[PDB]
Parts: sequence; structure tokens; C-alpha cells
Amino acid sequence: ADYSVIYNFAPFFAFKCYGVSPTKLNDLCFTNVYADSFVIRGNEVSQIA
Amino acid sequence: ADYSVIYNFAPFFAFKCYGVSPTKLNDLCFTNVYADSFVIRGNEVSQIA
Ligand SMILES: *[C@@H]1O[C@H](CO)[C@@H](O)[C@H](O)[C@H]1NC(C)=O
Repeated sequence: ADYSVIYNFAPFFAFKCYGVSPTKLNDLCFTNVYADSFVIRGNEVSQIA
Repeated sequence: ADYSVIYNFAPFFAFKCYGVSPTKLNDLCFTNVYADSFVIRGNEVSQIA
């Protein structure tokens, strides 16, 4: 997993991580990763938390 | 030093201060001030910390 290339795919501003830090994702080793994708409204982004 | 005129020079939103507060900068008296200027990408601003 190379998390330093994600910035080259989408025009977002910054991550928002809860249990870890965005800069420390290149050192830890996990068991499985899951990715969920969808489209919502502008003011409903704060509800994903 | 008058830090209330800085808002009239650049179209930024707000300060981001770490050791002090932006509203209390008119009272303290320092020894020297340094200013560094450059241009970076949009998503690399969060790395200046
Ligand atoms: C720096 O500040 C103004 C904005 O108030 C800018 O338009 C201009 O390039 C500079 N000021 C002058 C007098 O040139």
C-alpha cells in the first residue's frame, strides 16, 4: 500500500482520519482494507462520522 | 508592529497561530520577527505545521 499516490488521483484538500494519522499510514501493516464510495449533498458530509 | 492592517493586503480567510492567539498580537513585545514566503500546491498546505 502506497498512500502517497492518492493525492494524484482526486482533487481533494486533505484526509480526515480518526484512529490513525495520515502521515503514518506507510509504516503500519493491517489485515484487510475496505473502500466504500458514494455521492451525497454538500451539507451532509458532516454526517459521515 | 500593527497586525490589524495585514487583513487589508491579502485576500485570506483567517490566521493560524500556534504559540499565541491572533487577537493578542498587539500587546506582546518580541525581539525579532522573521517572514518566509513561497508558493505550494493546494493539498500540501497541511504539511506546513
Ligand atoms: C499591494 O496591495 C494591493 C491590495 O490592496 C495590491 O492590489 C497591490 O498590488 C499592492 N499595492 C500597491 C499600492 O501597489
